[PDB]
Amino acid sequence: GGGMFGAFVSHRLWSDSGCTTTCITNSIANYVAFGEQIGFPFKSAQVFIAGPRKAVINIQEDDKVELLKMIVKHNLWVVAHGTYLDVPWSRRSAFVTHFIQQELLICKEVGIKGLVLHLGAVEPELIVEGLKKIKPVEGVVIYLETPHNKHHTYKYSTMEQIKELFLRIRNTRLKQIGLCIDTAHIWSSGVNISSYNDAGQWLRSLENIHSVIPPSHIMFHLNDAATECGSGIDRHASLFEGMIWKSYSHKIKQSGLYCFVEYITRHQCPAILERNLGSSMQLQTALTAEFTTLKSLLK
Amino acid sequence: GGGMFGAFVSHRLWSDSGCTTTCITNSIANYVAFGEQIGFPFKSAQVFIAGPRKAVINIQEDDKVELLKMIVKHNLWVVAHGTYLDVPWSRRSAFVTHFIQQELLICKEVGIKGLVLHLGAVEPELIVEGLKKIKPVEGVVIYLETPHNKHHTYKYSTMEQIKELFLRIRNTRLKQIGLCIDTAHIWSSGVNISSYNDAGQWLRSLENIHSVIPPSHIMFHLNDAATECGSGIDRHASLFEGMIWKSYSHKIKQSGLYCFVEYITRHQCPAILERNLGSSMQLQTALTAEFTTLKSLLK
DNA sequence: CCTCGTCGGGGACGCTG
DNA sequence: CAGCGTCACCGACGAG
Ligand SMILES: [Zn+2]
Ligand SMILES: [Zn+2]
Ligand SMILES: [Zn+2]
Ligand SMILES: [Zn+2]
Ligand SMILES: [Zn+2]
Ligand SMILES: [Zn+2]
Repeated sequence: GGGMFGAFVSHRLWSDSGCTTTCITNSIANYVAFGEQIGFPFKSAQVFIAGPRKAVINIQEDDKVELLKMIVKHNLWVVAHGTYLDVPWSRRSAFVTHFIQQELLICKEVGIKGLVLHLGAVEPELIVEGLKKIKPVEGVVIYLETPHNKHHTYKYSTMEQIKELFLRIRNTRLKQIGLCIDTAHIWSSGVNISSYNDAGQWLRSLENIHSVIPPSHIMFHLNDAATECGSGIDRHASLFEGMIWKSYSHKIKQSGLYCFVEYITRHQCPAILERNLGSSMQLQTALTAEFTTLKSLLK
Repeated sequence: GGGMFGAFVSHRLWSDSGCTTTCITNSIANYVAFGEQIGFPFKSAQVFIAGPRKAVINIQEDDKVELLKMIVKHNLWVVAHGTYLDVPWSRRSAFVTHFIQQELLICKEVGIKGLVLHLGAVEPELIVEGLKKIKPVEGVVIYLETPHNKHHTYKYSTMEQIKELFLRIRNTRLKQIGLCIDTAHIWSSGVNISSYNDAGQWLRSLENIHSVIPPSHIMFHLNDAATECGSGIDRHASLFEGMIWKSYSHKIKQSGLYCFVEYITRHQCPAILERNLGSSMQLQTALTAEFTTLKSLLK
């Protein structure tokens, strides 16, 4: 197999109005159907199992059982984005760490392959401190997502900072820790990835530290951005419709995105499209454009 | 007689170099002599009897006796500008109100006809509340000077606010309260008085509330301004040398200043020229220019 | 139970009448 | 003392 492409599945916008106990499983079912209809069978997906605005578990025991069968039936590589309250490097991180411990156990329970956590603009020593309090579970790897700020030293969007972080992780013998790369986050953090060569040099530098972070522990969030490079604002957009790759609307194979797609296919990485909008028709309209553009890129 | 013109007499820049014995009286003598020399006998004067940077009485009992004889000898109309600490409507409204009682009693002791107090950017009732705490002394009237601010609500530079303020004063029947109009203060407070008619309508509006504030209790600070209209900055300048009446350097009888002089001559008001320069040579140079300009205006 | 950014109001400051 | 300009800080507010 090559790359494993997919999108973020909102419970609201994908679950059938008449679900009762297995709502998350139903949202996946319609999501899988949508891909087969548009001619792009998905191999990956991202969902919420909690929050994301409150540290509360959303899934139900009925949904757990049927979700595992749904994932195995369609051979899906699924991660769960943690709630926005998941910051192990905080003051009262005793509740938070236990809450993440719960999410990790559920992911193993239902066949989800990881949990995405946001990185703070904090020194790497504090990050591993919070990570040290988390006892891991097998089969589930914590993915650390690239943050987005403006006037903070620690951005974790340059390779020098990513290496230094994961070097401390490897020196601490911390198991099952990965990296999630959000193109919009590193772009709103100062890293210009518009042209093929600029994304090339960045990805080449990522490959140069594979001993610290191997591509087996790397996933991608393929997002365009409706903001400026270095602004520090998270405003996702559909591919080639935001300020990163809008200029490459009719030369898509010269864009920094195609260089990312080449990396994803080369290292068989997961790629998630996190874009949310007001309506189901609006979302499936944008998703049809993006995934048909990927279909042409993989043709 | 007509108007009573004069200037502010610093008891340093006018007293004999290194004065010790009766300095305020000596400063007046040279000030009177300076007028006789330049051909402009002064009828008014303004001095400090305290501060203005510290709540301490500067005059001495020796100076008191000779100053009274000096004032009567030349028939001078003298006021004392209060220190910058004189705010009866403040937190320390117990100490300040007693300090003013001291200054007020000294003015009667030496023949000074009033004390100038600055108005705050405060509601008018706090002002009369503070003024009600002051037991008056006869023959001495408290003159309230117009302030200078940009963003505060209360400017006391438009006639609508002056009227309600002094209306509040008359309704409380507290005696011996006057008004001091600083052309530079009301100008840096938003009131353009550059042209003859603009000063005309403002002074005309002052005459319209003569039942509330009679011209017998009105004095003037004739200052140009080295700032912009409405800036909120107190920067005095010589007449026709600042940003108010510089445009009327060779058409002085078409300026708003001449309209003020007409008012002063009409109601026999005192007019004080407050100039802060560097040396005695700098000050007496600027004063000769202004007072000779007034000499031509009164010809 | 988290953080980003922005925006807009509050107080601190070393001036100057 | 009470003005101003300047500006950082705290506290709301939508984000994701
Ligand atoms: Zn995220
Ligand atoms: Zn993301
Ligand atoms: Zn994002
Ligand atoms: Zn004054
Ligand atoms: Zn004045
Ligand atoms: Zn002034």
